[PDB]
This record gives sequence, C-alpha cells and structure tokens, in this order.
Amino acid sequence: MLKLLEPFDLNGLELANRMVMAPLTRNRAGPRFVPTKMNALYYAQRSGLGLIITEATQISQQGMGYPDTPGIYTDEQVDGWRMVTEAVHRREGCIFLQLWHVGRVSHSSFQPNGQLPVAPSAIAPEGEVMTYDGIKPFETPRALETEEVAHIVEDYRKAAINAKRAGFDGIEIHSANGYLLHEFLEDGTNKRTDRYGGSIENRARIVFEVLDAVCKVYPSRRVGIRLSPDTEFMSMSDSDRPALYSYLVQELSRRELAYLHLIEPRIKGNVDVEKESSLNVEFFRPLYKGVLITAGGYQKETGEERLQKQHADLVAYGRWVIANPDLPSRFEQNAPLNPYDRATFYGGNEKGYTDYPFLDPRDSQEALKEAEAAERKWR
Ligand SMILES: Cc1cc2nc3c(=O)[nH]c(=O)nc-3n(C[C@H](O)[C@H](O)[C@H](O)COP(=O)(O)O)c2cc1C
Repeated sequence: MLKLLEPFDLNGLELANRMVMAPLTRNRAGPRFVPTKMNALYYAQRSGLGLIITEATQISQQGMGYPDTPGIYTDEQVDGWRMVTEAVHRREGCIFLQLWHVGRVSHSSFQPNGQLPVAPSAIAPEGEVMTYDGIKPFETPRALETEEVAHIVEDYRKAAINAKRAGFDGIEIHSANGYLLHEFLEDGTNKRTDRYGGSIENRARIVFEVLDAVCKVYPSRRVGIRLSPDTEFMSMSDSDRPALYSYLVQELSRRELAYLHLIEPRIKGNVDVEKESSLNVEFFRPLYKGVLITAGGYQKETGEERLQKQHADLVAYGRWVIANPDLPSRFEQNAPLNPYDRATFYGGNEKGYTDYPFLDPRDSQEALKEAEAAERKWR
C-alpha cells in the first residue's frame, strides 16, 4: 500500500515502481574508462528499482574530472556499456545513462595534452582536487570561446548516439552539482558577455542547445535532465535562484521531456547539509507539468509523503541504493536497511559495491547469472 511501490508508466516505459536509483559516481571503470562485467553485476543487482540512472558518464576526456569514471565517447566504451544494459534488461529493468561534462571541476592532469579544464569563465572553484599523483589545488580553468560551445553541444549529441547504440532506454543531462552546464546557468560562475552570458535566457541557452541536439537522437520523452536549484557544492552561487530556476523549469515543461530530476537543497553534492531553503520540489511542482523526480535525503516515510501529497511522481534514492540493491523489497516488507559505508563509495572493487546482501539470495543469483550471460554475449 506504499505509493512508492506502485507501477508507473513513463510514457511507454513500464516501471516496476516509483523508486529510482539516483546517479552515483563509483570510480570503478576498467582501462580506458570502459565498463566491466563487475559494473554490469552492480547495475543488474539494482534492477528492481523502477528506473536506474547510471553514474555520471563523461562525454569526452575533456569532460572528466575524477579517476576511473566511465565514458561514452569511444566504441570500446559503448561495448562495455552493452553488458550493463543487457543485464539490466534481462532482469526487466529500465536504465538511463547520465551524460556528463565536469567543466571546471577537473585538473589538467586528466585533460588531453595537459590542457586546462574548460568553463564558461576563468574562475577556479575553491579547494582541492584528487589527481593521479594525489591531491592538488584547483587551477583557474580556461574560458570557452563562443565558437567552442557548439562543439561541446555536438559532443553531447555524439554521446547520445553512443548511448542509444549501447542500448540505454534514455539519457539524463547532468545540469547540476557545479559541473559545466550548472556553471553556465549561475551568474556566480558565468561572467560571459556573449550570447551565453548576461540574461537568464542567455545563461540557460547552452542547456537548451544541448537538449535540442540530443533530441535529434532520442525522442524528447526519453531525455531527462537533472538540476540542483539551491546548492553551494563546488562553489556555486547565483544572484537570483528563484527567478533562474522558475524560468528554466517553466521552459523545460514545454519541452515534453521524459522528466525533470530535482535535488533537494538539503544535499550538498554527496553529503547531508544543514540548510534552510524554499527551492525544493514543492516549489517546482506548480511550474512543471511532466514527470517529476525528487531526490536527496529521503527515507521510506519522507519519500512516500512526497508521492502521497503529489509533490513528485518518482523518488530517487542514492546512498540507500548503494547499500540495498533490493531497496523496494525492503520497503515493502518493512525490513531493516543495510547501512551504507562511505569509505567504499569511491574507487576499489567488489567490496562495498556488489557485496551488500539481499533479502532473497535468488535475487543475487539472478543478477550474477545475467551479468555472466551479458559478458558472454558481448565478449
Ligand atoms: C557517492 C556518491 C556519488 C554520486 N554521484 C553522482 C553522480 O554521478 N551524478 C549525480 O547527478 N549525482 C551524484 N551523486 C548525488 C546523488 O545522486 C544524490 O543526489 C545524493 O546522494 C543524495 O541522495 P540520497 O540521500 O538518496 O543519497 C552522488 C552521491 C554520492 C553519495
């Protein structure tokens, strides 16, 4: 009798329930940023979530900023993702690839030919960044030329082509948490004077140019987008977030997208934060007429409330799904939740990744069987 467990129709995609695996960077790609059988197992284990949004996946080496995240810009990478989508689909799951460009949240040691990370404007984020040779201060990034934006937009279009060939049901545009697109959206990071800076509609321009390009590949009802309307993560700031996101969301609503994915302000990227704000999903339900996914800090009870009060249509869980591959079944049965271990969120191997237990061992067996079958299919 939990609305969390009610099947949901996503414009032809028959989701098993109203719960979503939030996108989660795990830094466990194989060589050349290629997904592995072990990654296929991880997603196959979590196929019981109604919808699985993959970890952020860079559209280019220029768009990477952390070790061993997977890409979607080479055929080798596509072939690795094929194991993932095959195993998820053999378990009757649904999976969207999250397309990524870290913008200024990178280091030249990740970049082709030691180039600086690129950004709307040359403003470094505060603090330090993990590199192949340890922690380092951020560099001032290079501000993109006007004629380079169309080239980054085209990288998204090519990424969407590769996502479709890899067998993803859809794609999610990462426009949150301080990365390239979010940097363009906020006037604290966007100081451009050309047609991508200045007015609210110029700073949003790159998001709409990305959406136009990827909707030449997928139908718009298979394209989602993720926003963080009020976060300080990675040095973000903007002088009028209400007017920024109300506009952006109202314009997103007329685009007939798969969904809008909003992060609650009580999350600062990957951690909980003490924070008062009125730019939460309650505020954006009015302005968006499509499918609305709410994310960040939810438990069973608080997620159920959002659905019951119709403040959202779907609820995304991140850290709990890291630790509970069968989170819907645990909610349904009022079962204890495995605690999540932050120490193994990032990097490493099966430990803290595929070795969290199920309520039903046949669930683990079936995920292993499909991961192994998927590897044999796409050897
Ligand atoms: C370890 C970790 C990795 C994450 N990676 C991503 C990511 O790749 N893309 C993204 O949009 N959000 C990412 N997030 C943010 C989550 O999607 C989610 O918004 C956040 O964990 C809060 O939701 P929760 O309380 O259900 O965990 C990550 C969060 C964590 C903790």
